[PDB]
Amino acid sequence: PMTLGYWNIRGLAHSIRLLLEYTDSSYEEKKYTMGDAPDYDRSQWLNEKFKLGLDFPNLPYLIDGTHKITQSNAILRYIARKHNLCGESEKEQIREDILENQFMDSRMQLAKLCYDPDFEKLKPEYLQALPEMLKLYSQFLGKQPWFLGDKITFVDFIAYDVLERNQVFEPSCLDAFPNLKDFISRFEGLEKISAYMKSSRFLPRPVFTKMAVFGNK
Amino acid sequence: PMTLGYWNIRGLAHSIRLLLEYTDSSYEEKKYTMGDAPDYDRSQWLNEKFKLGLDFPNLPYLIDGTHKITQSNAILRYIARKHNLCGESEKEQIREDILENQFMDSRMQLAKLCYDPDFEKLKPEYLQALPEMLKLYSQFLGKQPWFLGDKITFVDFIAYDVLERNQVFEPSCLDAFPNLKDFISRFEGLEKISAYMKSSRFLPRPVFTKMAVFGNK
Repeated sequence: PMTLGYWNIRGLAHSIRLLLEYTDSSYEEKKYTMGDAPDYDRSQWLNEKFKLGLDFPNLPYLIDGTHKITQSNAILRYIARKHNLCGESEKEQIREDILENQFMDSRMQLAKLCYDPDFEKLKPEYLQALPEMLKLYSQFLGKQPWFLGDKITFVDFIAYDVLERNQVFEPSCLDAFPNLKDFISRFEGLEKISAYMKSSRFLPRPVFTKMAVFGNK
Repeated sequence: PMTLGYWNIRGLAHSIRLLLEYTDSSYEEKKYTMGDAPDYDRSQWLNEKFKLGLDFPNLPYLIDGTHKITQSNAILRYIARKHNLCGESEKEQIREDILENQFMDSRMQLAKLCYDPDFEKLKPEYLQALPEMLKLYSQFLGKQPWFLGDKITFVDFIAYDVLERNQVFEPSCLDAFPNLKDFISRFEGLEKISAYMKSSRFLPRPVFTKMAVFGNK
């Protein structure tokens, strides 16, 4: 089985866990915990960061035999490649490349107003930019069931993670774009996705923990 | 010819300009200027941001006929794909994916201590992390002429941009890793790269301009 390492938190490993579940990949999780109290002891990770054989140690990581991969996007692409979950035509590849990078940008904007102390100040402004962000994704998705067209590919797992995270942030924003809301619902309704979400394995630690004021769980 | 749009600054378009030059691609540049004084008027871009037909308007952008691409990594991959500048085996693809994402992370750390007001405070700390960052890249490159092996691919253009930018930041750091220094020199010595760097087209606006204290040019 493969070993997926990440913090005992949702964060960047969410889309990966979902893809592993979807592809029925055999895997085990190495979870690292952070210091509960104000002294966020990250020593559980720091103690073995340079002892895993990773070229560029980081979380999350994926160990698959001789293959040891870091960088969330590289991990998703690695698994996707093994299961026909990639764009095929030049048009689809251009699209997945733009989307992969665009979603990371959106994720970072939210991550910013999460691991921040004065969240109260910036929230109302992020909410002002959110409609534009969502509108562009809605425009793009259009009438397609998935981001690249009629078939599910790795970018849909990233898309689901960031769109769903905003749904929890402020659900009325997704309501304005039923296109996106239905996408979220269509993804969650996938046979293996539902199974996992009902299983006791699903819930690790919702949102960005106490370390990040947004979703201190 | 293709149209490359970006600010009249080095920034994210550097690796792209270099790749276009390397591949002898016919192209023209649409440059946007920012407000010189403390009122950084970005209106030249803002005025046509939503009138270019870009799905996710942003800078830089590349218009190639019916193809309009945003996100720097997607742009590089687009051009590279047309010129055999991609990893071929599964091993090379895994490597380019990790590197592409790793270099972006390194770039962001530097960009951070650039568009910052109190640069004076953080510089000495960034310098403390720099050796670890460089060491990992040196370890990886090893004895290969290029990051993926014996042939040049798109990740080398990204690699050059971030490693060279650090060379200018604090050159003695690169001195500690002759592996990286020679790479920088081998890249600059490429026939079409040298030509461009001697030409009057090279110098746009070095570093992150007055907007970013690091390289106010």
